[PDB]
Amino acid sequence: VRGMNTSSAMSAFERMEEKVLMQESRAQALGELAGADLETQFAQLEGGSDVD
Amino acid sequence: VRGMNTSSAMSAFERMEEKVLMQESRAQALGELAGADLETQFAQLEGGSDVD
Repeated sequence: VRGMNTSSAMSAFERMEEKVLMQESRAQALGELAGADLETQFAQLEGGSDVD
Repeated sequence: VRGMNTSSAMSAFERMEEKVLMQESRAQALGELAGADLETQFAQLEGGSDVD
């Protein structure tokens, strides 16, 4: 309850959150870097021209 | 009766009281440290809100 050194629930939460946060943030951040390209924003305008 | 060095009753009482006092006090004291958290006192208010 007080959280001795290897209290299985608390220790597991720590180890999972290390993976969980790093992976998810990497994917969002690298996804925004891959999506940063100006020509891709031009592809949204192109999709507008194409549908019209 | 006068309590010679290893008088079995008196010597046993000493050895038991060493365990008995230490263990029980540890459990009460560590239990008060585990119960010290303010959010647990908020859980009493939460139980009041929940029942009402």
